[PDB]
Amino acid sequence: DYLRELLKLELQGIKQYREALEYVKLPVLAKILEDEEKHIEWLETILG
Amino acid sequence: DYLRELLKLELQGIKQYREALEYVKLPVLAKILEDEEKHIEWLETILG
Ligand SMILES: [Mn+2]
Ligand SMILES: [Mn+2]
Ligand SMILES: [Mn+2]
Ligand SMILES: [Mn+2]
Repeated sequence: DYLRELLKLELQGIKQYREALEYVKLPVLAKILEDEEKHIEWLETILG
Repeated sequence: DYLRELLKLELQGIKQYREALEYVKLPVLAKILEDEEKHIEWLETILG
């Protein structure tokens, strides 16, 4: 469940990054988003 | 302010990753943590 909580936070996090990127085209935000996508993939993997 | 809100989420998230690493020494969690610290420094930088 602790991993599920980290995942849930990561999922909430990306929605916020994506909303900013709807309005401002800042590459640093797309860069962070890219890492968050990987964070999410690793958590899903270790959760099975 | 939207950047301050992303920074807040990142700071709340880093605390959850740090607590799990107190207990389970999973390199994948430390890999995420190292990225999050960079996310935070990037937000601090662009906020000035
Ligand atoms: Mn909003
Ligand atoms: Mn993350
Ligand atoms: Mn706890
Ligand atoms: Mn992050």
